[PDB]
Amino acid sequence: GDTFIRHIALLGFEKRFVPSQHYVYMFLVKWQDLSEKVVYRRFTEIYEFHKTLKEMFPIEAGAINPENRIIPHLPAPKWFDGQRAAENRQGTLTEYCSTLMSLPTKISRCPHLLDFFKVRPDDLKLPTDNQTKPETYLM
Repeated sequence: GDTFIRHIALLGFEKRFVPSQHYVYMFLVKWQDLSEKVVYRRFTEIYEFHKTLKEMFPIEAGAINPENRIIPHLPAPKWFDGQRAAENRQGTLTEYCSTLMSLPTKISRCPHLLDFFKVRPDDLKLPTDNQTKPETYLM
């Protein structure tokens, strides 16, 4: 078509400390030119992106007729301890991203989605403090 994403894989997550302590999920994004780029997104940013996508495509969100829903589900930020919930979260984000790429191309190649997964300055140059590195969890 143009510029678009061919594949989105979840590689794991990182525990960040700067500027504050939080988790980011690590995605490998394959583009139409076959480049593979790493980007990092917190769960709340993914969830907000999800809500924006549902608002754009109310038919596929099931907002008119719920049996017509094809946008994958994403459980709210429930901050839930134990790694059953953690195995559910990496698993549900993995499933979410794979299912996005099977949607009809009006959604899977929509510019809003492409823009969400484009590299940010801090995807290229991670924030550091001399007095503080992130813990990486590839799994």
